[PDB]
Amino acid sequence: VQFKLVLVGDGGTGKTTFVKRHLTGEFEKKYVATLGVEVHPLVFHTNRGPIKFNVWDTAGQEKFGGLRDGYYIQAQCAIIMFDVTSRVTYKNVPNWHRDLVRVCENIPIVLCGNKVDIKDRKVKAKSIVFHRKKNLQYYDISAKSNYNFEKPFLWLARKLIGDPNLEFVAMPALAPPEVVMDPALAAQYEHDLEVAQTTALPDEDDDL
Amino acid sequence: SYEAETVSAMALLSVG
Amino acid sequence: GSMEGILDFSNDLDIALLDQVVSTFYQGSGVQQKQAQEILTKFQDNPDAWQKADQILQFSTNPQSKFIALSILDKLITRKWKLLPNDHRIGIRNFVVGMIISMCQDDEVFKTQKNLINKSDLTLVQILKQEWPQNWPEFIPELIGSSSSSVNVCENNMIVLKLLSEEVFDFSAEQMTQAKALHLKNSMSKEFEQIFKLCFQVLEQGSSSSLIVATLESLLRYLHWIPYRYIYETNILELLSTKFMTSPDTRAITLKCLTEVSNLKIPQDNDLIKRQTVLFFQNTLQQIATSVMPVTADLKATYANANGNDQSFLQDLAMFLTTYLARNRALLESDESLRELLLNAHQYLIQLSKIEERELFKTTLDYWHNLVADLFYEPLKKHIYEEICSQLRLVIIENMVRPEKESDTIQLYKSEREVLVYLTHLNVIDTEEIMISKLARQIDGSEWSWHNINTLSWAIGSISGTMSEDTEKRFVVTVIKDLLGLCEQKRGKDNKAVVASDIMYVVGQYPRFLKAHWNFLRTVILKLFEFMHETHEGVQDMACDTFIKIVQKCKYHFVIQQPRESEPFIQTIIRDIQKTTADLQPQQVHTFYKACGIIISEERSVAERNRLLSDLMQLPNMAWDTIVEQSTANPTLLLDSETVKIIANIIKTNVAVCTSMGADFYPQLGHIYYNMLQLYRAVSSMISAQVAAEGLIATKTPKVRGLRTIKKEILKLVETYISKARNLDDVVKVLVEPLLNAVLEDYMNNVPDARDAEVLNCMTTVVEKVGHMIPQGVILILQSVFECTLDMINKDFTEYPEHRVEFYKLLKVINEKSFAAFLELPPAAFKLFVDAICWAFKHNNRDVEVNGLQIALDLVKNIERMGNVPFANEFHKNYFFIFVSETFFVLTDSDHKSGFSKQALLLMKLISLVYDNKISVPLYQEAEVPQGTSNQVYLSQYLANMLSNAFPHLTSEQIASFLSALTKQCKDLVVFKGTLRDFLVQIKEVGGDPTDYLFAE
Amino acid sequence: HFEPVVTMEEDEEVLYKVRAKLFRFDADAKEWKERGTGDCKFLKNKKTNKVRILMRRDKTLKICANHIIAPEYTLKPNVGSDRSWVYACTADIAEGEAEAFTFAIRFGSKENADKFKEEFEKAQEINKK
Ligand SMILES: Nc1nc2c(ncn2[C@@H]2O[C@H](COP(=O)(O)OP(=O)(O)NP(=O)(O)O)[C@@H](O)[C@H]2O)c(=O)[nH]1
Ligand SMILES: [Mg+2]
Repeated sequence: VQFKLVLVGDGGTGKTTFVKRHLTGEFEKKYVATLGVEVHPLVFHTNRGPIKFNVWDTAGQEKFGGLRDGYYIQAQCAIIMFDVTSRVTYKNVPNWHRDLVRVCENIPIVLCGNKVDIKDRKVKAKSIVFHRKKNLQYYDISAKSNYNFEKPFLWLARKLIGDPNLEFVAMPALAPPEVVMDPALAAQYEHDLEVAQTTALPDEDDDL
Repeated sequence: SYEAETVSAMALLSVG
Repeated sequence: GSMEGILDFSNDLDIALLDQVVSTFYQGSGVQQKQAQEILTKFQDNPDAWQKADQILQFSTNPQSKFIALSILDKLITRKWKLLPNDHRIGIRNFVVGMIISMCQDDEVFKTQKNLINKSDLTLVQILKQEWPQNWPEFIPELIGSSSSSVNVCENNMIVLKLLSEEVFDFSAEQMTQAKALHLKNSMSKEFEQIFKLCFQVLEQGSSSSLIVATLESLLRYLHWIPYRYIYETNILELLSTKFMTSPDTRAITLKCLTEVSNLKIPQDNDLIKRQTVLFFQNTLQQIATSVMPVTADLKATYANANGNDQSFLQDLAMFLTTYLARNRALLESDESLRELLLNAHQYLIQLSKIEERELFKTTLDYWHNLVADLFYEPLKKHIYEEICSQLRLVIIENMVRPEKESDTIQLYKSEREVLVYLTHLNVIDTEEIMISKLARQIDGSEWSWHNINTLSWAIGSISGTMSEDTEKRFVVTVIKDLLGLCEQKRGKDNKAVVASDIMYVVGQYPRFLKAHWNFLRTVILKLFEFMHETHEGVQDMACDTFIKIVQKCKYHFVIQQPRESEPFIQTIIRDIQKTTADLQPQQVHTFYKACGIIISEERSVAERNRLLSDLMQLPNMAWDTIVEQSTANPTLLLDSETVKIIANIIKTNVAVCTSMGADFYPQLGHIYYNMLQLYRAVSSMISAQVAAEGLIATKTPKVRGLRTIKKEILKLVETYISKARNLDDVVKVLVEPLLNAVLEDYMNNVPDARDAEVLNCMTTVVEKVGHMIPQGVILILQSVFECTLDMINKDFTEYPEHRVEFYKLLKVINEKSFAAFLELPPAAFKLFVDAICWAFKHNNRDVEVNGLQIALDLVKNIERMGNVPFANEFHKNYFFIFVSETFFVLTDSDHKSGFSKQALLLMKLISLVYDNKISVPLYQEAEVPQGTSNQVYLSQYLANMLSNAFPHLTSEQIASFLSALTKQCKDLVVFKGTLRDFLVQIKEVGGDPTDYLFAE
Repeated sequence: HFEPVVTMEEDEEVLYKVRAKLFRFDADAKEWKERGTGDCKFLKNKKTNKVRILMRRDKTLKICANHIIAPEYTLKPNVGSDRSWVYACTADIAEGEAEAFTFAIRFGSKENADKFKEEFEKAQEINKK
């Protein structure tokens, strides 16, 4: 029970950061451009059992495009990403949609406007209407603040399983094992702890 | 006008 | 590994090896998949890989492999087609056509390889864009002929024509030159009569729904551009609005077609066309009621069930109804035989508006706004829609969203409020009755919930200002009474909290009532003060927010002495401020003081305002005097985190009051100013000492961050005052010199990680407001921040992001208000200034790129303003071509498309300088060109050489024609930009037509 | 008679609950990386009386921490925060196999952080028996 998800959009819009957040919980601040595609399994636990997405995180930069629409073959769902602080990334949404639906003629598609955490928003909510005639779901999202970060997968899960009432549920929490630290590794661990203590935590002004 | 019963009931608003 | 063998072109391509690489990528996983991916990318990017597509397409048995082969051919056709020998062009055309034919003739392949056929069709279209009609005049006639010999070929031809239409009319603006797009649009228009004949014949006669669907898909594309006569002078509207609405297979696309029909350009003085427009709407609504669902159907439930394609259908129905009715509902409003149709259509929209789907609701809500605005202004219309509007009142009241971080929700609330305000004007009695009735069902418990009482409170608050003051009076009282009794009757702080909040929200929305009922307003405020001691989560935040909100609207009633009171209420607030705020967090205390500053600034007697100000600041001023006595007698005390936090909150209180009082804050600023800057210096020393003793990591520690907060809040306080000051003589004579002496050296002589970008922001405001009066002060600013900040930000595009942004804001305002300061720079420093501007060009960060381009433009204007003097002449000699070439670089490198418009404006200004002979000296060297050569000739020569070396695949003729057009058009920005866009297309391919640049004639 | 119409935490006691952000230290990159934000709970097993940390991510509810509050562990301050704790963990099973990590956990306030340390040491005493 797995579904191929292809994720497309202009370079720098946050596609890889969004997927990483879902994979590990981390927020990567650096922009390392994706080269061609990166494929990652992503599992969600629902009241209908687990759902597995095979996420094809593609490159948005043209010089790193790789196989381009060749990545879309046999996709069963998709996310189109743009950046609400960059008008040009919304202007290019119709181009990504065109190339996508020529290969994937009838799949559920979510349109995501990312980076809504940034104060100086440039693509205003009222300007965002492209999804209407194309039957795309739309969400404001932020991979940084996690605003609506789960909604795209929740909506896609409901469409792919065919159950409008599907919900994410708490994965079972097994009993953790008992500790027996090795006295040999005690010197190595106090070393790594000293480095970690003296490396400042990031974003110390966040509410958490 | 005054509407003194509104005021009275307003003065007694309580959160608990 | 073994997979890399397909990358060895000296050998024959092993097709079975290709297919293993492809399968491993598409069906494999993990490391195998990743490795195959990089091999495939290298294979596809080999500039000779296209020579092997012929083989792959004939001999592979993997559709993904053939798809990749077609992607390879696509790259060749779109970028290097015209470089090929004519034999390869004919050869490629022939085996694309042949492959399409053979796939259509095999019914098995035709049904199971849709993706591959679609890719082949698109590849064919790429060839048509190159070759048709000039080198393929028979394509359309032969397409039509071949359509009759096979349903498969006919259906596939509909796909080819659909893609062709898309590529020519929908996606040509970005991808072709203006001339080539027009050429292709004219060519399709010339032969569309034949195309439509085939399309209409298929729709009228055919029975294959897959063929029908494809034909309707192409028709949707045609409706974007074809003349309306093809739609209205044929029977096609009847077919669309009857036949094709009955079958679900064709219903979705047909509805989309009819939506676009509702947008055709059409004469509005022709009665027969009007009847046709009415008729297809009548037909469509009839088919929906009989074949899909009646107008009473529960579309909310249907949409929620999400069966089949129901959600997309209801979305498309909403788009159709709203599109048609926004344009044509007047057609239905006079004829009494059309009244049922008009109201049934709107009743469907009512039902659609109950669906739980935020984006669909916004679509219907936009339409409702269009309707109710028209009923508000248009004579004799509102009575028609009385029952629709009554239902709509309930719909909007029940789906009201939160008014006050979610900006999607903020916009939706404003839209809902606007529609509900119109609806209240249209029938104020009905609106009131619905709201009071809804309230009753909160008290009787039948619809009571946290969400439901909040929703209703937002709705009631949203219509303030629509009722008469007397009706509002009775209405407000009724609501407050019912809401108070509702709170009294609920148990527990949780329920009582929700209701007390809603009560205060409603009250804050009706300042007109508050302004006329002082005893009420007074009781309101005093209750909020009581709530500022309530520790239940959120009560204190709600109390403070309501307080300042009421003050902003009713401030005048706090500053006058009210009848039966012995003093202006602002005095009473101040006297008890310590008790009132004792349980509030610092952030909430500051909001309270800010609210007091709003009131105080309405006191226009200076002596009374200053006295209120000094009384308001009594507590922070006493804490301040204390600490200035202590932290001076023992500078170590400032290492006490508790004293640091006390200090920061004192400054933050001054910021809060200064924010609301602005110019009037000056007396309080004067009370603290000199000791504040002394504190700035003392904290600055402590930060430096800590960095010295502990290293850069000190800047991350809570101690140092607390110290830097003091510095930032001091800077914010000065910036806030100066940005609002009205007496600029005092700013210059009293504030600036101590400020610069306190902040500039400290910034310059701190290590980069200890410099506060807020210094730059503060200096930007100083220059903005009084820069014209402190020419030596501006020079001192540049000397202290320019080079050391530039060195922080000129090694990459990411480090020190705030300094980067504030740096160019400062340069921009200095260039605007005190350009003389750049004239004083020594030549080497002025060169760094130019380098810094161009460095800004190359940022993708919009908050840097835009200022950089504006600095460049402002600078060119500043130089031009100087006339024919040596500094201007030397500027052009040194930097004109640097600016031209750097602007061209970012224009053409495909990584700065966000700045195109300002890049174009800058380039046009630069070029126009030369062709207006506004540069007085030669731009060339004595030797490199004969004496007397105009700068015009040399510029054209310089640019031809620059573009020849940067884009070696362009012909000399392309470059010369581009520059001739660009030069002619340097007084016409829109056309100039069109020519630049044409150039950006041509550099992406080989063999662009140089006559394209004559498009503007 | 009318016939009418037709997490593995249940066996545990919640000693403590606080909102927090959890980080793991990536030594090779020498940077901290967020692992999740949500409610951190101290759960006391009714059968064994042993206390673990269990922390789930908001919305997705995926487990980002699941390990015994071993009495050997020691909470240490982080140089950049007065509201966080750093400590070594030798067996966390949030993502599968019992892996070791150096965690940091941050709270909304120094007050919540100090209380976490209070409860953390109480729980260590529970597990000593
Ligand atoms: N403020 C903010 N930054 C974000 C957000 N999402 C991603 N970013 C940042 O935007 C930059 C680009 O991130 P990235 O994930 O690499 O974008 P991408 O779409 O994968 N680029 P590419 O297509 O070239 O691979 C990063 O610095 C990232 O931290 C966000 O939601 N808010
Ligand atoms: Mg990426």
